[PDB]
Amino acid sequence: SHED
Amino acid sequence: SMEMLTKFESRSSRAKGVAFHPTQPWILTSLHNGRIQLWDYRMGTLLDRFDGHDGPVRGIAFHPTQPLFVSGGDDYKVNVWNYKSRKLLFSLCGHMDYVRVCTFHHEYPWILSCSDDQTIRIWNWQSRNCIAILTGHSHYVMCAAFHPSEDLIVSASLDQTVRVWDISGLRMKNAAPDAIVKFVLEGHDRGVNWCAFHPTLPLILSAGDDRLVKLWRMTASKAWEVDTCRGHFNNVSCCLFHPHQELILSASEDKTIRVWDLNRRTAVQTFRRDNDRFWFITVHPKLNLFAAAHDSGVMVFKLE
Repeated sequence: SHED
Repeated sequence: SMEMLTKFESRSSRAKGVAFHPTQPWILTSLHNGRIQLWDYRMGTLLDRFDGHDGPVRGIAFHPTQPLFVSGGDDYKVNVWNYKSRKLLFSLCGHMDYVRVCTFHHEYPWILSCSDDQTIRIWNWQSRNCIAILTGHSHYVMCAAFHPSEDLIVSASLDQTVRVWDISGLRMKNAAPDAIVKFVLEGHDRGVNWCAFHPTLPLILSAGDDRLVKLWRMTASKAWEVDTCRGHFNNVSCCLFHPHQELILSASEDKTIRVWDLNRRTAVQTFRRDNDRFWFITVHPKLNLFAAAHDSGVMVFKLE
């Protein structure tokens, strides 16, 4: 998701 | 082997972006919690804090000569600040999803930003107007960068491609009688998180969720894959060329910064942290001085  | 000579460390919640000031001993650090910090790494002290976003701030950059910096947030805004007056001057609105990167051009009065909305935007920061929307990627644009001496942009996307864009027609959009994709670099089998130009050679680095760092070469008419750095065991978040040695640097969610030989693509050195994934690395425009953002803060270091 590459949310971090 | 090489050694890391640490010059400064901040302790914070997760850091996402770092920007070196070109002439003052400062870094900006943009945090997952929405705050931007300004640190003096010579004195080791916090100079300022800037709260102008809701949610993570992934993009951060200084103007090369004006007292300005730009930030880019998960709230979709590209904010322009004056660090002397300590004021948010204005927001540039237009992106429709997270902003991943924002930078200033070295000569034109432009800001570059890229976004999960699959676009790259170019803004005139003097007039405060969007002047171009670069479309073509089919997933998040995770990175975009201006070429240091030619009218090119390189971008990286979760659509598994690195794109090279010719912006010469954009600069001359109103010349007497737009941007266009010049190269589509295919090879990564997963999303691409980062891309970088070499400062003087016609080289590109990219890094991805395939755990690989790829080196590409170009001319005015062709571009092709040269080689692959293998060794990371999680997503590679960021990569860059050492400006002063024949070396490649990468940083990864596997909690390592890796140094590689530019000519052989073999491992030169690995630096690890026990508990912290790395999200970003940058190099000072002049000094043998690097910064890395990770889950617990930022490190500034020399490589010897």
